[PDB]
Amino acid sequence: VDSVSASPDFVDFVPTIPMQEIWTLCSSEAQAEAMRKHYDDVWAPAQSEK
Amino acid sequence: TGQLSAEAKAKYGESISSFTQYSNTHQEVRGGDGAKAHGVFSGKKEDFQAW
Repeated sequence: VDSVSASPDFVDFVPTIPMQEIWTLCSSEAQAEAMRKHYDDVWAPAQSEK
Repeated sequence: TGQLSAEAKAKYGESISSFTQYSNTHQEVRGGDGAKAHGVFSGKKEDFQAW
């Protein structure tokens, strides 16, 4: 417990804003939409299946 | 003149015992610091005071 006070590790999310989509960080709406569209249509289905 | 003796004996015993114990405990603490907060789960006053 003393070590946890000195060196806590990531254990859980803040449930209000846990993570942000990476294409929010994109330079450009065309790229960002392409990433979102591919994420929605292809990658997230595959990973949820995987 | 004839003699006969006959005996039959039977005994039966059955015994059944059952025991069951179940415990549940839930503790939660907010505020202070979490490391001292874990201390109150000892139930020991000095650790409660330390929290």
